[PDB]
Amino acid sequence: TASTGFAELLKDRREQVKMDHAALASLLGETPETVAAWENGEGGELTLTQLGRIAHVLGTSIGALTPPAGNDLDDGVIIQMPDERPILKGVRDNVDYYVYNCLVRTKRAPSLVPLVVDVLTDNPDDAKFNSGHAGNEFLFVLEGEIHMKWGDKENPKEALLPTGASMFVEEHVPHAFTAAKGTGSAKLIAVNF
Amino acid sequence: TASTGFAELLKDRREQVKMDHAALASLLGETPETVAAWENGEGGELTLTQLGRIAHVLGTSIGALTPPAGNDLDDGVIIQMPDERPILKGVRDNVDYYVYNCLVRTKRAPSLVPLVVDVLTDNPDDAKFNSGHAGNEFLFVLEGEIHMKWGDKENPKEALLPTGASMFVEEHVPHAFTAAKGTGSAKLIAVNF
Amino acid sequence: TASTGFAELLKDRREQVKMDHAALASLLGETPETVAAWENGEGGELTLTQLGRIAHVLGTSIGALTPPAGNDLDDGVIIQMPDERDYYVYNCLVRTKRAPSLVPLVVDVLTDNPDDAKFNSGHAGNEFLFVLEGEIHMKWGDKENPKEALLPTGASMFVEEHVPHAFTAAKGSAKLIAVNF
Amino acid sequence: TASTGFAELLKDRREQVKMDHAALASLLGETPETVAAWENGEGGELTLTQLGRIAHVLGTSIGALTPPAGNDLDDGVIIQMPDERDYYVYNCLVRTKRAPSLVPLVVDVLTDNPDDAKFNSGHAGNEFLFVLEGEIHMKWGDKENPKEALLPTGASMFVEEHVPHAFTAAKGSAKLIAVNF
Ligand SMILES: C[C@H](O)CP(=O)(O)O
Ligand SMILES: C[C@H](O)CP(=O)(O)O
Ligand SMILES: C[C@H](O)CP(=O)(O)O
Ligand SMILES: C[C@H](O)CP(=O)(O)O
Ligand SMILES: [Co+2]
Ligand SMILES: [Co+2]
Ligand SMILES: [Co+2]
Ligand SMILES: [Co+2]
Repeated sequence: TASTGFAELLKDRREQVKMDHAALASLLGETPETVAAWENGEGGELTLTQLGRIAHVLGTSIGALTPPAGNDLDDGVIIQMPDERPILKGVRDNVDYYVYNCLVRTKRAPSLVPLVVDVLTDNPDDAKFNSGHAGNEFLFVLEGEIHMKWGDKENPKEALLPTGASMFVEEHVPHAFTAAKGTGSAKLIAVNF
Repeated sequence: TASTGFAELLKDRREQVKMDHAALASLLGETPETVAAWENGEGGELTLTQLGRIAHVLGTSIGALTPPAGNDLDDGVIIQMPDERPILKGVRDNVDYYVYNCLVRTKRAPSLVPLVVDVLTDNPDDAKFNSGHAGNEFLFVLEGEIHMKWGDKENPKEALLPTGASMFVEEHVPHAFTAAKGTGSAKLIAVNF
Repeated sequence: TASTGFAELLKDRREQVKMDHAALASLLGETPETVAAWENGEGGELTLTQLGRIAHVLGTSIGALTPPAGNDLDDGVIIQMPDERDYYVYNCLVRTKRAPSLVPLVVDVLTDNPDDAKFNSGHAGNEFLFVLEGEIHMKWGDKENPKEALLPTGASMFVEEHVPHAFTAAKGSAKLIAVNF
Repeated sequence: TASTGFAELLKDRREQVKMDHAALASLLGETPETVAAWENGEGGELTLTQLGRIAHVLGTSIGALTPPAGNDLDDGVIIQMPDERDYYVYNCLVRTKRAPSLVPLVVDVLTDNPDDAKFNSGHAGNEFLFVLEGEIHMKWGDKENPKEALLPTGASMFVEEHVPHAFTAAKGSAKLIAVNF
């Protein structure tokens, strides 16, 4: 359907710029038949580079010519059981820092990246910061006690947060977490959106 | 600042429609001085109804004339301790159904409404549905085992979800929750966004 | 109505943040009956300041509690006859609440001395232009060191949002159609 | 470049979903080195189908992994001279990648028999119009039972997105400026 989506979106864009197969084909160094094939779903082999030229000549982006992420929901819902959970190691400028246990996601809300994060180190003094990431993030301390740092890593804002505490971090705001000094480990829920 | 915001936004809108104090004032049955006062932050007493007429004559909405929600963050962050948590009773077409324990919120992301929801009843047979609400919702089973129902309440999709399970519910999708038959009670995290 | 839209949006928002009439009332120096009344369309007299207070305690903006501009279209269309509409003379063309940012005009440039051009501070929204008659001397960017261009009849241009600009006829009047969107 | 924008967006997305090169490679029948190469700008040869597969396993769309149209503006502006541009004759006016939806035209309506009007199926985007010359007979809505209007020179109109329409000169040619945005 990437090719099918491109077929329909290609036709539409060309129509809105008032071009006919021949008009577009010449600007691209192709034959009007080749263009017809694309609008016929035969554009599956076009390369990223060709898509760029096509987008350029059409005065728009590749995104505008490709379909949305799609629907992976069962009647508007999708669930994830506990064992289906994927795991990824979080080595911050290398030392084991977090453990990312991924929760359910969906192509209907791409920016939603929920996670159960195991905070490994318990020494605030060696907290490893972020640069800040695109997107807001809601957090909840699931277990243990967390020691959070944010803002300027050279002189950051801080907070001791026990179980049940919730937080909100605005996009691009640098942040770092560790368990409270000496408590060994902690766990929080992180929902990026 | 609602009045200050309106002052600046009023000036801007009037400018974009090419009107001068007198032009606008006449269309409104006011004096150009009165308009000047509004653009001077003296519009604090205007009623909702007057704001509507003003918006109408300006060919736009009241929202376009009022400032954004505002910033309540401390360097891009806001936290909420466990005891600061507000509680609200959830009586579904009246019988105690849920208990809403509100988590942190922010005017920088108004649609974010996180919550620890106590699912009170444990009899799926008398699950009380929603009509579906505006907005997506991410869920996580915090404790116990949940019995979820969604879609057509007359013949719904269902799922037994143990601790750790996570779910996603698309906007307007009707849904209902109860603890698993006989398990007494359950608890989940609900993040509306 | 501003009062009916506010009534439904206020109710959606309250419910959205799990607040009952009582809870909300406690935050605004009002009784739950008053709150319920607003949700019944009786909030029409609320002041801007009060609305600001209401949006605040609900953690949102006034705009989120007020209805959109509205619909002034006839089955999707709205028309304006030519009769129903010192640097410039703005002859305002058709407008609509279904697209507030659309502000089309036929502008008369009465001046023709480029060095006497007066820049605007730049404005929100993009702007398409078309030289309808005469020649135009366009200036944009920084007024102290601006880019310039001579535009003849038939010429079309686009100036991006917030980019300051100025117009005059070419040295020694001009008419153009400008469309903000 | 499409390959450089894809390189950074692909990397942001992978990191955003907590995936390392190895994890992503395992999902696309590629080695982690190949993945790292794409993030080094070497994905230029990837096919549309492959891109579709990449967006899929990353739970998003191709558009989210590809750069925006780009910037063809001169300090915020772009100009078009009058020379650089059977129902209609479209004389395309200035366009720009900073606002793809903007498609201004000077349209020549060569026909003048309203009952021979041919509706379009409606198109995305709003459209402002201005009768530049002659008289126009406008039709819109359902082609089987459409609304109609006689528009004289100077008249301006707005047709909302997806509303089907048709134009011809008044019974017994016309020229107008149309702006899609
Ligand atoms: C909790 C943290 O926000 C996890 P990160 O976004 O830094 O990977
Ligand atoms: C968990 C449920 O989603 C709580 P509701 O949105 O129905 O109030
Ligand atoms: C007049 C101002 O100086 C510029 P405009 O409002 O035409 O964009
Ligand atoms: C020509 C088509 O029939 C209508 P347009 O593309 O001018 O909107
Ligand atoms: Co983070
Ligand atoms: Co819900
Ligand atoms: Co302007
Ligand atoms: Co059209």
